[PDB]
Amino acid sequence: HSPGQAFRAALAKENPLQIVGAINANHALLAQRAGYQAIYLSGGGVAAGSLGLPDLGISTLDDVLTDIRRITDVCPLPLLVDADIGFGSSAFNVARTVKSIAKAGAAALHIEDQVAIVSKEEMVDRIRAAVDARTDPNFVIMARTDALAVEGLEAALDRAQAYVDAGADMLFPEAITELSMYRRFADVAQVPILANITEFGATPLFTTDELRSAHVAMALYPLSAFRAMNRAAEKVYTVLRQEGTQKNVIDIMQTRNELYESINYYQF
Amino acid sequence: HSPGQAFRAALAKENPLQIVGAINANHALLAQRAGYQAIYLSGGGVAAGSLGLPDLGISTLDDVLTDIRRITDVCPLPLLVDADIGFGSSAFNVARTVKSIAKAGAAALHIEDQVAIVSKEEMVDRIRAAVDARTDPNFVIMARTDALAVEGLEAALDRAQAYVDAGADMLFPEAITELSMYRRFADVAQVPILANITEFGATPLFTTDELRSAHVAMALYPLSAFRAMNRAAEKVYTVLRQEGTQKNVIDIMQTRNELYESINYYQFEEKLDAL
Amino acid sequence: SPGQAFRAALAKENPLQIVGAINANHALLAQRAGYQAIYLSGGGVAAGSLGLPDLGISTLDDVLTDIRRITDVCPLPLLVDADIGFGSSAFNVARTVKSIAKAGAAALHIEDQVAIVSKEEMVDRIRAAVDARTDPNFVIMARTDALAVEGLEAALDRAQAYVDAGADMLFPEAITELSMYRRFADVAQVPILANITEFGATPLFTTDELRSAHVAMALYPLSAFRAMNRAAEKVYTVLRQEGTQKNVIDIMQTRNELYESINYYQFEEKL
Amino acid sequence: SPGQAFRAALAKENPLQIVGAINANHALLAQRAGYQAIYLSGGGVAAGSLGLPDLGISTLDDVLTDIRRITDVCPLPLLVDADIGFGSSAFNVARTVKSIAKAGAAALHIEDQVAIVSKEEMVDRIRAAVDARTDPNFVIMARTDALAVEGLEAALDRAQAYVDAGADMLFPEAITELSMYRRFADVAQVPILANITEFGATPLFTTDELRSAHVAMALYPLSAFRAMNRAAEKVYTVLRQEGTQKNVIDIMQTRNELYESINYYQFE
Ligand SMILES: [Mg+2]
Ligand SMILES: [Mg+2]
Ligand SMILES: [Mg+2]
Ligand SMILES: [Mg+2]
Repeated sequence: HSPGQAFRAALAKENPLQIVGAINANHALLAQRAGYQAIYLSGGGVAAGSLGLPDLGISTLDDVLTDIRRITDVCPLPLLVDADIGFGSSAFNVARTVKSIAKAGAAALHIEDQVAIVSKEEMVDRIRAAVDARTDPNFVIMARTDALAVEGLEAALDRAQAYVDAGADMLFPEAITELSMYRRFADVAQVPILANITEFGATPLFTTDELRSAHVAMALYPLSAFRAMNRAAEKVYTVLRQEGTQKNVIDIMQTRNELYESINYYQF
Repeated sequence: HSPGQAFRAALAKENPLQIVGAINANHALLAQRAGYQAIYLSGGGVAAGSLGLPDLGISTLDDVLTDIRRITDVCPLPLLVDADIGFGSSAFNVARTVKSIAKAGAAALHIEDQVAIVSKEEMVDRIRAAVDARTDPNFVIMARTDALAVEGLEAALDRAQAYVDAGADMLFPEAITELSMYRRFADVAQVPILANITEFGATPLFTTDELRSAHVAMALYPLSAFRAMNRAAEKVYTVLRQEGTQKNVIDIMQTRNELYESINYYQFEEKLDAL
Repeated sequence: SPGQAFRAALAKENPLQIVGAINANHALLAQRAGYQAIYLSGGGVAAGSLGLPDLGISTLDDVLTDIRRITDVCPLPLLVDADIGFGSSAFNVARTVKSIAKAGAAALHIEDQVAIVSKEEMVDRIRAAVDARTDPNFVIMARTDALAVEGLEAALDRAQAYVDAGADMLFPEAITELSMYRRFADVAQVPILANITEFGATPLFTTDELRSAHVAMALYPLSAFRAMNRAAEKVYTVLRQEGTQKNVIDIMQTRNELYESINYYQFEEKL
Repeated sequence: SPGQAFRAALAKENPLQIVGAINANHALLAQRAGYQAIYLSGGGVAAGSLGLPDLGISTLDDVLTDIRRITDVCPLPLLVDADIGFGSSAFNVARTVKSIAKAGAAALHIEDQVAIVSKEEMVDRIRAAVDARTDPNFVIMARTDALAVEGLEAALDRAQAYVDAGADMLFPEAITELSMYRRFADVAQVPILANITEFGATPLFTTDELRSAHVAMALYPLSAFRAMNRAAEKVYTVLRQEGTQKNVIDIMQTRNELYESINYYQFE
């Protein structure tokens, strides 16, 4: 079996492929039961959820690898991972990172040019080191760029093909506000484009149909479920503390039968 | 500063002391913000939450340690930990488990007498191996008994005495259904009594006022937040999968500002501004 | 496929010398010395990585850490001592087998240790490991001590049963005569591993002698480790006694040798 | 507390010999040999535990694992090589410092390497490390290679700034004269550590010599490790060339010596 294959196959059977972030192994199983073909391990989520830390580069590759093992050990859905800038700097750092992640169970990962961003060149080597470190060719190397917002469209598209020439299997344009931009990246890069549809950002809540008219090959929802899980956990804590009992929040609680079924308790 | 001292100080300041489970570091910080004085690491939660596996002894000590460090590295609230039966059928194991758990940052832990449960003489030896291994005396060793699920109250009360004698700092009487049962353990054990007020169990949803009348020292809610977290998560998944958009789910989502405040984001930025 | 590389080493070298590597650095020294397969001793993980006696105190986690460190830098197929599966439940053996393979190992062995469990008990453990296996090339070796315990009659029977159960190779403990390995090889009908550790009961059989015995693998679990400790103790002692390490400089690997062994310049080249 | 134990060891021995222990087993050997403090070499974690060069490839997690393994079984206070803090920001330094203490370390040293950062940058790393520390007895050592990179003046200027910033002790590199060590001790006014590693440009100073130079600590980072690698290689080569280890039996630690060092019989 090859998670890299499963991922590439998912984008093939679903367009745009809906990829939802799963904060932990339990939610990965839920996402599966909901019919999702692929999941995501958000870097911001590992920091905020697993570590209770802001997304300021305090988490480490190890924190990330732990969640990949937990998730991919029980959930077979191909897992797309946020590998940031490689957590290292040199070629062997990017390589060790890419191999670690793949070995942990990932199906794909994405590295970004955000140092402002790095030069086209340096990002080109970063991608080469990533592609070179890859053992399974089906493993997906995604290149995330923020050049559009930094250097402008022209420079953005230039990097696009540059990154693709280096071997990036897919592109991840960040902070896009207009579908047009997606079609352009698709027309130039000519590789599966990913639309990050996260909430409370500068991007509109595009629907799968809208994203399709723009040629988007993947629709990402990084923290969607996490944001809802926090609001509900907070409600439980709040009510329990005020009322001295959780009686009035039982109705918003997943039942046992539900928990057991989501984790195949009975089966064991 | 000791976490064990913090746990004990929490008890003296809140009676009964509400101890809520936090499935991860983020929720621990939420619990702290909600005003709680102590938190809990559920073994069933590590299994089902962190591993997505059933609570059937599949999780290892390492899975637990990882969650203990993550939680206690960012949240100062004393953490009570479910050490199951000691992770290891050997006395050596129990000792290494106790020391490792404390080192990971826990303030307390509870070890149980399950094998059906083991005999008194048996449980008494596990308790002794744990108290022996403990380096910091303030670190709490709570003794949990599941006798009430297959035995009568009297039988359960008997063990309670033997457990305390071995060195058990506190008692965790499982499956109690009558307020008076708590009172009897409190009067026989002579040490703080914890009441597991988890949902969908044989134990009624007793209120803090009810438990207080029964002389209960701690009120435990092991997976409460976790259960509501799962439902809401699923809701988002289902809708997003049916309507190809999360638009109709925005209203039940924690806002960016709320997320940032819970993890002290602005505070980190402040320190940078300072430089 | 690490399992595929392990089987190819078996076919290429007969008997195949499998030396223990206490850590990633020694795995590279072994590789540079020409070895085709290495070993991760469970007794090594306890005494070396944890400083604890080999009495069941280490956990699967301690072992997975060493497997990753070793396989993340050394490509040689690694045979791992998995004891009895770490746990007691078929779920534990399966989770252990998968974990070990995922960590990067090429093979592992499990024993009928509880006195030894019953044949049926072991057979189930083996079946559990074989079914948990994802890569059919990943090797599952069955270690047994039936000979000493229950005698040859029962031992030879367990052997066949283990093989019928799915064991790719056999690791029969307590053998002191080549004629006995020969017998075990004929019965089992799968590669036999001979444990040539020192300070034990088994003679220090040579690769030639083992070959004449139909032995497929020669294992040296702690050999390098034993020597590294005596040398280390020597440095600690002299330095403490004399207030300088001047007189032990001659038994030390130089910095150039260390750099060379880990390919220092090829990395700095990338940088 | 380990920090208390480290300072107690320093108070009772002059200079305090601190030998590196590559793993838990060697920590125990150092202990049986009479040492009162041991060290976890950063280059040792890389070359020994990871089989990689000391070029910034190891992560904080690799170091932490070794600290726990060693300190869980050996009570001798452990001085840890925290490199530059395993991160670029003060947040990384704080997380690194707390994690290392939590793992069981008694003290750590952080350096000004990047070329070296400006005096001001190092002053900030130290301040973050000092602020992150929860137990004042836990030692924060400042390591500097400014002597070789910038010269005497810059080195002494940095030293004083480092002490003013909160560094409990100083680890000045590249000193080749006992007389210069005295100068650093006099200007810095905090315990000075002298690195007596082999095959470098520095002399193999005896403890009596270091004492005359007012040196408070003598460090032997990989001494045992070096000898262990030569012996191990010897076994590997002879066994490969002769087809048996009969001829290297005489350089092997016996089963009883091993059992004795790990207290086998006691557990039994
Ligand atoms: Mg990210
Ligand atoms: Mg439990
Ligand atoms: Mg073994
Ligand atoms: Mg270093």
